[PDB]
Amino acid sequence: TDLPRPSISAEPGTVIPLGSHVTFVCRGPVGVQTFRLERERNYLYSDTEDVSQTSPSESEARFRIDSVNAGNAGLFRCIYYKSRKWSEQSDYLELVVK
Amino acid sequence: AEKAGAAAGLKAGDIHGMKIVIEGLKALKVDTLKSGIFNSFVQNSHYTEVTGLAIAIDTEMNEVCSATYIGIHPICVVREKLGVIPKAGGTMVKQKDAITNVLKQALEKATQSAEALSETTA
Ligand SMILES: [Pt+2]
Repeated sequence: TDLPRPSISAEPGTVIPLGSHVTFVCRGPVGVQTFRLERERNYLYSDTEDVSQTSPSESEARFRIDSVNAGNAGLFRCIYYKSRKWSEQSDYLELVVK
Repeated sequence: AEKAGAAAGLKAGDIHGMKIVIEGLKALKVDTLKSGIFNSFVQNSHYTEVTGLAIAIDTEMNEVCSATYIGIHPICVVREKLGVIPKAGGTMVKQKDAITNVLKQALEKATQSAEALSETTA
């Protein structure tokens, strides 16, 4: 039941102009029950229970903001909850607003 | 004479049972929410409705402490005390359940403190 390290990516990019949308993608193994997007301060997070099977071995969740402002910029990382235990956290991603 | 004593004891026990739990709510910083739930509870009394206050506290906190939110809000720090920040390999712990355990501690605090001053007056 060791849970693999998840990963974060940002679509369409790491750098977004003010007012545009961006989407954080958390990917992990199959069967994750909850995904959590976290900022640098651990107490600021979003949980979601919609996970989509991308692959027979992977699953993913999406957190979108419809338009950025300078308060959205910072470090972001994921954790997932599957099979009675929380996972390890992913590496940080920095999204910057222009 | 007995009636008036029971009524005065009920009044004293209500007013005193609420103060300890207002300490409880401002420990959670129900103070900083701009909905105004805190001020509303203090104006309307009815202290043992505190578990009611619980569910709104969750909804609002979820909205204002999300990774999406624009700006920083003082209430978010209280989550660490609630225990909803997870160590790797730990159980999930639901925020609403932690909030209800905080204010159940507050409410049984209040009831057994009010039971003494109900009997004290008479
Ligand atoms: Pt859960």
